Amino acid sequence: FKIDRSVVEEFLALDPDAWERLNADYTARRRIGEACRALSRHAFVEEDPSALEELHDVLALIYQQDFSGAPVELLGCETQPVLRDIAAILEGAVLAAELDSISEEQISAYPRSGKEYVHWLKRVIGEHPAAGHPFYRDFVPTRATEGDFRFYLAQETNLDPKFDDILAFMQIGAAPDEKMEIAGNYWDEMGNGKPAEVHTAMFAHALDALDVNDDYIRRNLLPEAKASGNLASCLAISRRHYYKSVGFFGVTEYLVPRRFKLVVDRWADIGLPREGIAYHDAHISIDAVHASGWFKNVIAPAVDRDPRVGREIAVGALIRLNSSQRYLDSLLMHLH
Amino acid sequence: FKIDRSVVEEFLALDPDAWERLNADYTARRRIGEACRALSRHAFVEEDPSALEELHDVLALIYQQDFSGAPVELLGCETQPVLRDIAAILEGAVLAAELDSISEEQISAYPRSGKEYVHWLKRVIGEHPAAGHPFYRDFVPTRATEGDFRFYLAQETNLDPKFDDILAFMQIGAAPDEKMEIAGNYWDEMGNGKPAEVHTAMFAHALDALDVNDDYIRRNLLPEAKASGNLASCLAISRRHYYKSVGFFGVTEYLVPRRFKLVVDRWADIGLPREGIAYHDAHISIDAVHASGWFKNVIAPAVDRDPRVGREIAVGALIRLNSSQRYLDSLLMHLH
Ligand SMILES: [Fe+3]
Ligand SMILES: [Fe+3]
Ligand SMILES: [Fe+3]
Ligand SMILES: [Fe+3]
Repeated sequence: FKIDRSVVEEFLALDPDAWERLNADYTARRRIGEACRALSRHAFVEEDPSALEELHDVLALIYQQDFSGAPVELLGCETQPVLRDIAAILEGAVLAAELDSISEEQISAYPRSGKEYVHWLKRVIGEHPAAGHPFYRDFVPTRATEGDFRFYLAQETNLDPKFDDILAFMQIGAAPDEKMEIAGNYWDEMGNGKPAEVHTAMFAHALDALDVNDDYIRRNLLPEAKASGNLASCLAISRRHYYKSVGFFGVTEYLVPRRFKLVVDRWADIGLPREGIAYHDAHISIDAVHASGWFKNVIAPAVDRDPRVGREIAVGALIRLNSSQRYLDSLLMHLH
Repeated sequence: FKIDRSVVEEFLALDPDAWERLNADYTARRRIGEACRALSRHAFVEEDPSALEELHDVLALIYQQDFSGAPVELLGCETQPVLRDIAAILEGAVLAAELDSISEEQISAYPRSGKEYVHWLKRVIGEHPAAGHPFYRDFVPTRATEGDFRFYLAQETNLDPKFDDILAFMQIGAAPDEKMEIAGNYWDEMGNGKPAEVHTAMFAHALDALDVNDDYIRRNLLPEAKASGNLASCLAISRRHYYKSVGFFGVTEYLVPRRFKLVVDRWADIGLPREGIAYHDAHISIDAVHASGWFKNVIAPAVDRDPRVGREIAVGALIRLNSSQRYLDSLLMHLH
């Protein structure tokens, strides 16, 4: 038995009683799981490109269930026993591959107090090539066209359109000072109560301005863009990945202002309609404040409360930097 | 093989490799699951009281993992394949028992438009005895002492201390108008950014004023109080339970002001320190506004977008009313 996206699409078409029958059959469930381990070996041991993309298509389908409002026809379907087993196996493989690129020395050299840890992490981030990647630093200001921006935006639907729920997942069970800061960030994502300022709505207008429609996305989303979006989902939805998540989305806010300023300046230079980039324009100043509060009010208190979590936050940071590097190199490659 | 709380506590003590070994063994996992079906039969077919309380002790332990910040020693432990199978089986049994008390006529008679649906639901709520239960209506104003309030508050640690995360889970994937209202409710739960006004912090002070400490809670929490708290967890954490959740927490906000006004007035009459009930005092006016916005901005738009969800919201409402009735009758019974 083999597992792929269409197989999981078929599961998701089952009726509630068919789901109850599948859930009761630990023989069909063992087979599903062994099929997942086989797909994982192909993707990461053999590094078969089509298997890796199939694995991320499967994860993306599952996370779509975790993050999306359920449709009426599905409300009775108990999908957790099977879909969580699939996710745990493929996730476990995605994350072991990320950690194979991370050395013990990178994540153990840190000062064991909050304010000091922040200086260290910013230096560590600044040393990584993704922090000044040529896609933003060289390609965008000198070459990017409408069609380049359209292709680029298609890749970015993996992350920005779900920041609000990533934050809502992350703050579950968080210590009070960390929860307060994440809460305020979430409330900003929701326009501080004003629908016209909701960040995902403003991001949808950028997609509108360039016709980044659902066919274009599905046809053009790169495998590294899928992995990026799946990594963010994976880390946000498990409580045990919280500290990795703190590092991952901490790096995310920190890099936005430099990246978006290069994007908006070129967008104007090539005459594109400026209300199209209200999202990126706004985030230049918003995420300067988000990044500052994230370091000072999430990362520093976590390290001060238990310095052992500094290692988890560093891992999460490096997972974001490495995956962003692979995604940006792949993007720049396709754009040349 | 039998399953109970201590068995699941032992799972949660396993190291990451022991978890990986358990997850790979679909024979041990089939046994765990059959042990869950057996516990479920005892709890709900035989209605053995100790089995029902054991089932809710197991669920409460699992939800504690879902809602609580993970400890450092546990960050590497892949608990989802087993704990989600346990939860799906015991949850499925808890919810079938709730639905056995709900007739098709109760949840199908509703008008298929939003504003009309709200009037109907309020009438349906007002017809249920939990909406004017003698614990609040008769016992509290005439008899409640310090020790009664202490016992009562111990039961209420099942729900109020996690409203913020219940709301954060619920709004995942919600349609925009519904998400905005849930978001604003969450931001109120977080003191609108002011730590002294965070609702769970103010609720902790009420517990402090009466010495509702962790031993007292563990020794005194009633089985119906556990079921109440597990029902709220169950509905909030699955996307497919969203509309039931909307009905369940809609009833919750709606009933708070009448209930809390009876509590605070007696609290003052018996001379208890009034800063102890800052939480309940505040919520008399806050949840009047929360309930109004929940009907107008969550329930009415959901029904107008797809009237089929009116049946789910009604189920969730009746699940809250029925479970509250059983919990309040059990409480009043123990207090006499
Ligand atoms: Fe944003
Ligand atoms: Fe931000
Ligand atoms: Fe509240
Ligand atoms: Fe409220």
